[PDB]
Amino acid sequence: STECSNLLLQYGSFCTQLKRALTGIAVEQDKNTQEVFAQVKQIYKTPPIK
Amino acid sequence: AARDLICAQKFNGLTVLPPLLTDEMIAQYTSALLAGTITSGWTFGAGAALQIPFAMQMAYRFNGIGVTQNVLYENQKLIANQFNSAIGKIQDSLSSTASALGKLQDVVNHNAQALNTLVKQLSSKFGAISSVLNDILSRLDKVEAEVQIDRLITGRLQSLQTYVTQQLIRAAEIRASANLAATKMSECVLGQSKRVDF
Amino acid sequence: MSLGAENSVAYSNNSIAIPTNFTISVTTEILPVSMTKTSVDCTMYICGDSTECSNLLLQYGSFCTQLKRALTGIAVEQDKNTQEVFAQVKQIYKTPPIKYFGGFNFSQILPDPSKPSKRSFIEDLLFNKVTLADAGFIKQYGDCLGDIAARDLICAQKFNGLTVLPPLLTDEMIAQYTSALLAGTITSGWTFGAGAALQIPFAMQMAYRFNGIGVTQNVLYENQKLIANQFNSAIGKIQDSLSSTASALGKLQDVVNHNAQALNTLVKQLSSKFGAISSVLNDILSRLDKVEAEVQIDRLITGRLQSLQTYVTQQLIRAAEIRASANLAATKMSECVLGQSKRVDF
Amino acid sequence: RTQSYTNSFTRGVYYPDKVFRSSVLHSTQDLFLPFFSNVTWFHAIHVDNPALPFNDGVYFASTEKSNIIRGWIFGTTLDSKTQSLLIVNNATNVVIKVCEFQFCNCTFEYVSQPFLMDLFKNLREFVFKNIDGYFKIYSKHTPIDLPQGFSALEPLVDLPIGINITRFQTLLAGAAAYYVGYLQPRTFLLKYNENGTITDAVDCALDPLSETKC
Amino acid sequence: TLKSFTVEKGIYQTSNFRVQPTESIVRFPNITNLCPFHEVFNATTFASVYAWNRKRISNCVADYSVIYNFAPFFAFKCYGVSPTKLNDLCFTNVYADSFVIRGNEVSQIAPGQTGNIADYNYKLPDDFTGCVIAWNSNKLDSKPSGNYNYLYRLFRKSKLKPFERDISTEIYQAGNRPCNGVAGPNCYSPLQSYGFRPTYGVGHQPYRVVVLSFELLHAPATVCGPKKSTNLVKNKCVNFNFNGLTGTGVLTESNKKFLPFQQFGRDIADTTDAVRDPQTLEILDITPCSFGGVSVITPGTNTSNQVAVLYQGVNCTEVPVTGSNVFQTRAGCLIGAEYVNNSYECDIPIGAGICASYQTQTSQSIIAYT
Ligand SMILES: *[C@@H]1O[C@H](CO)[C@@H](O[C@@H]2O[C@H](CO)[C@@H](O)[C@H](O)[C@H]2NC(C)=O)[C@H](O)[C@H]1NC(C)=O
Ligand SMILES: *[C@@H]1O[C@H](CO)[C@@H](O[C@@H]2O[C@H](CO)[C@@H](O)[C@H](O)[C@H]2NC(C)=O)[C@H](O)[C@H]1NC(C)=O
Ligand SMILES: *[C@@H]1O[C@H](CO)[C@@H](O)[C@H](O)[C@H]1NC(C)=O
Ligand SMILES: *[C@@H]1O[C@H](CO)[C@@H](O)[C@H](O)[C@H]1NC(C)=O
Ligand SMILES: *[C@@H]1O[C@H](CO)[C@@H](O)[C@H](O)[C@H]1NC(C)=O
Ligand SMILES: *[C@@H]1O[C@H](CO)[C@@H](O)[C@H](O)[C@H]1NC(C)=O
Ligand SMILES: *[C@@H]1O[C@H](CO)[C@@H](O)[C@H](O)[C@H]1NC(C)=O
Ligand SMILES: *[C@@H]1O[C@H](CO)[C@@H](O)[C@H](O)[C@H]1NC(C)=O
Ligand SMILES: *[C@@H]1O[C@H](CO)[C@@H](O)[C@H](O)[C@H]1NC(C)=O
Repeated sequence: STECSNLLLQYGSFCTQLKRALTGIAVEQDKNTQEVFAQVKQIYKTPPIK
Repeated sequence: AARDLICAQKFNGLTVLPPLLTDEMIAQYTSALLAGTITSGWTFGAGAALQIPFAMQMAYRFNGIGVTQNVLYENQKLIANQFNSAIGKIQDSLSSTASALGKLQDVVNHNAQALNTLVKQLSSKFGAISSVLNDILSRLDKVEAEVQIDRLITGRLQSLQTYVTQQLIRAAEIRASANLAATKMSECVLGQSKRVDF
Repeated sequence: MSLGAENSVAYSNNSIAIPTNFTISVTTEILPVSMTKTSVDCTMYICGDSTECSNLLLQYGSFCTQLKRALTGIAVEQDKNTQEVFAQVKQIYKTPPIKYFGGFNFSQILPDPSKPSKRSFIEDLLFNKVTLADAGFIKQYGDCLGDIAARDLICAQKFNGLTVLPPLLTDEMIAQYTSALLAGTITSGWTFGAGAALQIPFAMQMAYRFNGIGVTQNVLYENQKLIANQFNSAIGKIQDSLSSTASALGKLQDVVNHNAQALNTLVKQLSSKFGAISSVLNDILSRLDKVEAEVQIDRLITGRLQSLQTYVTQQLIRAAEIRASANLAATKMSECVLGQSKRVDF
Repeated sequence: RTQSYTNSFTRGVYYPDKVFRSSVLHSTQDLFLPFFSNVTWFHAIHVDNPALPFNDGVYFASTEKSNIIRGWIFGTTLDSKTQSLLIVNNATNVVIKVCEFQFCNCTFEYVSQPFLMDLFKNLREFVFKNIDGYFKIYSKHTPIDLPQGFSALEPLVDLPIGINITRFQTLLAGAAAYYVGYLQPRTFLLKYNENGTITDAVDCALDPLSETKC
Repeated sequence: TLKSFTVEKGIYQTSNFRVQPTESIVRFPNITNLCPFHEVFNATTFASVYAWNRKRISNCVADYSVIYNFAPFFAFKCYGVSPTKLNDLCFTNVYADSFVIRGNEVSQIAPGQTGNIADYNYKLPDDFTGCVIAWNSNKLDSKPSGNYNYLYRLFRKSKLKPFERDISTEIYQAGNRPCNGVAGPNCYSPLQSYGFRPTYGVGHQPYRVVVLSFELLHAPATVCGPKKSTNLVKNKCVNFNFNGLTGTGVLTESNKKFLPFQQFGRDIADTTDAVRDPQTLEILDITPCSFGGVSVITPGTNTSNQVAVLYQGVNCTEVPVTGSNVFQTRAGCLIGAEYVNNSYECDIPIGAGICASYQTQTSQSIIAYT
């Protein structure tokens, strides 16, 4: 809606803060997965003899 | 014929981004950790991997916990059978009871219900005459519809800010749990732990 | 993305690998401890010396005492975080003038009396690497009151009731704590973390460390020069890495940038109209009668109160994260500087 | 006629208001000439149809060192029926008229300094905009085709004329060569220096890099 | 500030000190002419709504309290401003539009309206910042035989833009058959006259409408009010009224680079930084008066009532006028606690390595130390 978009632009700048917070959250979860699982430098493999 | 909630939240601007690491890469990471642990011991967490037979590795573990290594070499078959029976019991307990993964299921349920109530907040009037903008544009002139649009904008902005604050608190809790999991992986998979009940 | 290099360990039930040589390496760990302490006045921010806005703000409620209490608690929490991390030693120890610690150099980390602030070379590089903004009361109400051809953001946030409080401990006291901890660690070992400091030669202390990690002490006494040279080369590589690359301190730089951008957003939220006819209270009070200006002033009061509450909530969440990081740093100082740690990858 | 085409580069920047700003990155939404647009090059030779549509703002430029351009005529139609603007310059003073008497009962008259202050190449730039009944005239004199660089245009001349303008032509005293640019509502990112003038600008709807910059 | 009668030991931020203004100045341009609203309202006849007049008012002093004597209306209909506050502020250009419409059509002279007058005859912008004055005129605009001199348009191909005219008289062609002047069954003249009789009801009577448009802007002001000026004072916390804007601050001479067309400056928070004096063309910075924060260092109320007061961030040559001993600290100016050369444990924290305590000297007093 054009009128709602104009009034929301006239309102303030909360939405850039919300988008920045959500982007920081998503980058934080990617960092969490990387720092939990990627702890080994090389991919080892088991021998065929078990 | 029966629309799901996923299309209802996708049509309102609420999307879900995929993770950077797929499940195959996480499986490869866990397979590499398992191979290094069952082949080298704790030596792959300090420098390069140093090969050792598994009987000598378990003798190292028994010497770590305070038991002399002759106990293992005289009771190797019993300990191997007890470990195999323990893995079979883990298999049976995971096949029978599905309530062990309640933390992960609660994480999924919390995110789903947060998105569901964020969608359901769009059906509220917040003091205006209607909950839809098109009827406000069509029924009224510019001056009254500006007031009703301002009321709906204030209500939806408050709902979005409440959702963002709750997501921030939940993300802080998840980050603390991830730090605990990383510490457990560093101290218990890559080595032997002397801490009680860790 | 590639997860890593492919490897396959040659496993057999009668084959073992045992190292014949070692390598002494020095790494670096950077942890945030404290953050900027801010003080916010409601009457300067929301109203700015307007009597009608002040009367409607008093008529509104008592949210501002809650915001003031929250910001005060955050500031005292920052001071407590710094005191918990650094003040862990009872007495300010001192190194002897003779600096022969068994062949180890230790000159880049010990302080020098040439600088007025008793900081070492590595501490000087770390302090020069961070472009610190809003360090406290550095403006001191003199530069903002004067005439500047290009106004900065500091005076803009200063004139709107947004101030920054100085930390309780100066950098000289933090450097004195670090020098005392280093002096106790070199001259005593782990004995100064339990009771009184007991002196021991550094070669015998390093032999105690090797006995702690599971290596017999005859390895050190027959390879002391190689270990000293490896430590000196590692310290030189640390110096070169901290001189060349400028992206290592991106946690502290991110803390500074986050505080600066939060204050800048709080300043820039004052220009919004929030549905009113203007964003200036004086134009509203001049252009309208009592009732209409009361309506527009109430709308601007509600918008500015929402912005201030959003800022306070984000500051509370960031203060909780900084407190968790400070607790981790204090645990690392207690367990790894004051003793030898058996925890893997800690 | 000799119609040709030329890139616009970054020659369509003017001051959006009369408020002094220094060291401030400002975002404005107004009728602007887009960056790297298409201007029309005309070569008027008299021993040709000079009627051009207005379309919400006109950017005018000319590289002639000599004072051979006298002024412009505007209006919807030029059959001596509606009000048509007229600028007459004779290197001594400027003359502005509103009445329908064309080039050889007038409401508004304006006499001020001539628009040709300078007598190098002496590039002249003009922006004509008709918003809310005001004929905004922006001009800038640049001693240097269209070069690469920035030159902001100042609102030195304003007209409270309040008429309808659809067509426009020029006046000659032929080897004329002028460029015509068209304005579209765009969003810019103007940069003010320490002296308070506009030195750089970014068109937010050109490429995704400038959208990221905005 | 604690809502209690007993205060424990510590430091408390109580209030904020401010320097009050001393004088009040008003700066208005050197204009002595009088605006002719008399020629606008006191007129013999008006114009039609399709050919509405527009009178430019400029370079005069406007008194809006004399409007009520010229015409017998009820009240102003002002958008953006108030009718009683039109003398304490001033604009750049003021217009006046006169037309005669019907009583049902008065509501279409509002911003954002859609109808017959507000589409095809006279359209107001949605950002209107003026006043609409309308009154009944049934004795000068009505005849028993008929006043047919007032015309309005019913047919138009499109809608009018705000603040524009169309006085063309061409035959409207609604049908698909071209006529080019033949008033047949498909072509009609879009110009009809009101049949004004004195024997109507109150809704169909003629109404005279005068619309005032205001142009508050950063242009130099030409239409202002009856308020006298004041001599300019610098380097003093005063109250200023530069061309209708009210504020409190200290005005100093500038070394800025204002262009001849620019008359105001602004801040990132959209407040005024520099203002141009309307009488003499000079630029003055607006710097706010001295302020800060006040913190109170006290021991327990059961212990003593001695109080040391800290002014946060200022030096001691900037204090306006507590205690007697004055000490300089990097956190601010501390008044009421003497500085000792000893060093003890921190009792009450102050900042930058400075603490305060209540200790003896030989006679109890508050001391400050590193
Ligand atoms: C300990 O390290 C410092 C720093 O590298 C050494 O000081 C350097 O000494 C060389 C030769 O004397 C000079 O060329 C450098 O300019 C010195 N650098 C600095 C920063 O002073 C010092 O020599 C080392 N200690 C010992 C005993 O060799
Ligand atoms: C163990 O490694 C060290 C280096 O990490 C070796 O020391 C080097 O030996 C070579 C050959 O004699 C010299 O050229 C280098 O200058 C030595 N480097 C240092 C830092 O002293 C050492 O020889 C190795 N030991 C064994 C038994 O291989
Ligand atoms: C302008 O448009 C013409 C075609 O109408 C084209 O040939 C010419 O290259 C364009 N000018 C540019 C892109 O500078
Ligand atoms: C003068 O101009 C008006 C319109 O501005 C027009 O109606 C009138 O006919 C003109 N007078 C003459 C004599 O042409
Ligand atoms: C100008 O005249 C045209 C007809 O030539 C008309 O369509 C338009 O509405 C008028 N007004 C403008 C462009 O404001
Ligand atoms: C601003 O103007 C002064 C005055 O000549 C000049 O010295 C300075 O270089 C200008 N600033 C810039 C950024 O060009
Ligand atoms: C303009 O105002 C100044 C103020 O002192 C006055 O001296 C001057 O005479 C005025 N100019 C005119 C033309 O009245
Ligand atoms: C308006 O003013 C005139 C003076 O020009 C006066 O003669 C007349 O009576 C007044 N009233 C009306 C209704 O015209
Ligand atoms: C305070 O004023 C004194 C006297 O002018 C001055 O020397 C000093 O630099 C100022 N600032 C501080 C922080 O003391």
